[PDB]
Amino acid sequence: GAGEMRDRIESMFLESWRDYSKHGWGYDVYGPIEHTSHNMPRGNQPLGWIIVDSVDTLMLMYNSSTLYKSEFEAEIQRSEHWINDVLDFDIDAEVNVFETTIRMLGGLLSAYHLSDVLEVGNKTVYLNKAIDLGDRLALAFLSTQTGIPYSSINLHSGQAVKNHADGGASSTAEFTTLQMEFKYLAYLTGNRTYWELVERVYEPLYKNNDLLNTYDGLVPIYTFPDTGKFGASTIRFGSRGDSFYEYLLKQYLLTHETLYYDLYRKSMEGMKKHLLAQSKPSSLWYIGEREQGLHGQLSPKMDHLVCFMGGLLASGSTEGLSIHEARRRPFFSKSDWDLAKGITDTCYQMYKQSSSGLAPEIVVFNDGNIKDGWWRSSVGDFFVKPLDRHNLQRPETVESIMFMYHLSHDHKYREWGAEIATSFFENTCVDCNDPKLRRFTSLSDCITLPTKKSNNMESFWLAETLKYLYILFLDEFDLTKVVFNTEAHPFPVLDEEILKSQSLTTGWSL
Ligand SMILES: [Ca+2]
Repeated sequence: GAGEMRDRIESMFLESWRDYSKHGWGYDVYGPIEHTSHNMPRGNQPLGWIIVDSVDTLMLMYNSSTLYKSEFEAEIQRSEHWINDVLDFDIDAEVNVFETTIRMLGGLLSAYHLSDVLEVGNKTVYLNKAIDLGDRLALAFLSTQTGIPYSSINLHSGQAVKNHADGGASSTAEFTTLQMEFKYLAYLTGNRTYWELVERVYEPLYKNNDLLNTYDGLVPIYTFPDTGKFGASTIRFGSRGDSFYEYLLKQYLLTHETLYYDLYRKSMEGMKKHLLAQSKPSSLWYIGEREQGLHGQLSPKMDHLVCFMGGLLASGSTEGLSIHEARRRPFFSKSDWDLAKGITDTCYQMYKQSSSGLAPEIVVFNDGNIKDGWWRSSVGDFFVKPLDRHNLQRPETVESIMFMYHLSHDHKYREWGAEIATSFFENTCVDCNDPKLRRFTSLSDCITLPTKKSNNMESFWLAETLKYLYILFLDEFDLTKVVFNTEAHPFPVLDEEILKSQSLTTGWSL
């Protein structure tokens, strides 16, 4: 039953949360096995990495819990007071602009939103925190002439610093996955600067590289900030590439700016033409990589991160509408929808065909040219390299499953989600037979049985994985009124007329 699954997911969240609160409260990094923790900044000041990333999940569960509503409420209060009284972003330390924007700025914005629409807590606490952090992060856009930011920035001084490696090139997805956050902040503050700075990165990216014509909208993962030109690098929908595509569509869903939908469409058709393929022997659809330009060979290697594509494609085709209604709209893309189901199925198979029921960090699909020390899936559709056997509690597959269920209403997706939730429960638990001490942790190896545990709980286990599994089992969730940032922090769809009155419009074109 949905309500029961709800109780179980809330239970898992609380088991992880109670343990974290008891042993690593206020710390950025936490290891459940040994109950150890530390902060990321050299000076040891906290960034709120886990707390801020988890607040909105607490609010969502508080809103529908029937067994622990009171506990969730108290924890929201605990988190809010800490964010208001302890957390301080005036830190003399360099932080990754992308991660801090999607997790911290995004989490504060979604906490504000949910605090607002759910009337729980004090939304002002989160908004004020978001404005201050947003200002510290925004200084990154002043470093280059192109407007493309360097990878890191000092939260106290505002000094920017290039990527230590890759010849100093920035990761393409890292500066193209900041738009939802800064645009929503612009909307809440009426401050156009946030919007202008974040939209600026696209023109040099598209124009200086002849992106549409030469690359069919597919981006190499590295781009030099000073020139805006791509560096010799792999073209993949995995890490450093993935969210560039995500935010093209999501900006359109959030602000109604059609230019981004058009760009998204171009990239999607390019993806279908150069990266799409099917595995043997189940003919599972998968997106491959091109390490040597579009004219090079196609690699069947696929990061689990690519699995977010199921939900993205479904979202872009339906615009949040249940297919019943979407199928009759002019904007509905039959191709995107069929592929969304296909990719979600493939990603589910990465769990179903896994010895532990959990998909590893990276897999290599069987393209008929898999000819050593690799592990073969149950059906043989993919292999797992010895070095990619870990599982970091990633959400991308349950993410897509959630979208597919709410848009299609096909109960099969809830069955898939339940199986995966069960696999996480049984294969990542520590002190599995004691509800009072049970916790969940990452795996150094999810292929060997019993699985081998790693002493680390990712903030996204709480911010994303458990959140999406939870939403999957909510009977009511209108995907036309919300747009999730890349760390699963929900922002409301913005009113076009209000954006216009605030002079928040597309400041460039192509
Ligand atoms: Ca994401």
